[PDB]
Amino acid sequence: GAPATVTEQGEDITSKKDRGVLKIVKRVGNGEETPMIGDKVYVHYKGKLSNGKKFDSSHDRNEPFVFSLGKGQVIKAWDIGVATMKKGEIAHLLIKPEYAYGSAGSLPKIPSNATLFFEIELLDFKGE
Ligand SMILES: COc1cc2cc(c1OC)OCC[C@@H](C)n1cc(nn1)CCCOC(=O)[C@@H]1CCCCN1C(=O)[C@H]2C1CCCCC1
Repeated sequence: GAPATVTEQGEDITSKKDRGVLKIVKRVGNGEETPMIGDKVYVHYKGKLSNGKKFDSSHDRNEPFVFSLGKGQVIKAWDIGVATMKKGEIAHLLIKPEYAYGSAGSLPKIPSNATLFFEIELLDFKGE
């Protein structure tokens, strides 16, 4: 399903073109602006290890997930991927460990060398 679809069909949005972050737009957003470093960004997300174990979602907290883009508050892949999204867009990202939690991982939630999958909906973003 979704992770394999991104493997097969996703755009490589990395500067190095190492397939570290692959993206499919699932629902098109509105407007010309995309988030820039420093912006406060508001999202809903569903995430999981690509091996389907551990499913984490903002809905569990009954509240949007808010972060500042580029401020080291989220994994590199989010900084890269959310900067490509329009307001209202829903996208799927598939992420190699070098753009997430690497060889160390982040136990107990994230093992070493983990590939991650997210669905992200961009709700809003505001300038610092
Ligand atoms: C490695 O630790 C975790 C990883 C992830 C979630 C974690 C977490 O423990 C802190 O808590 C979820 C609760 C929520 C309100 N929240 C989100 C963050 N901190 N608290 C942000 C923490 C860092 O997360 C990220 O950079 C990414 C993108 C933003 C959304 C959360 N992310 C995760 O890596 C998830 C992880 C997704 C894959 C399945 C397991 C959880």
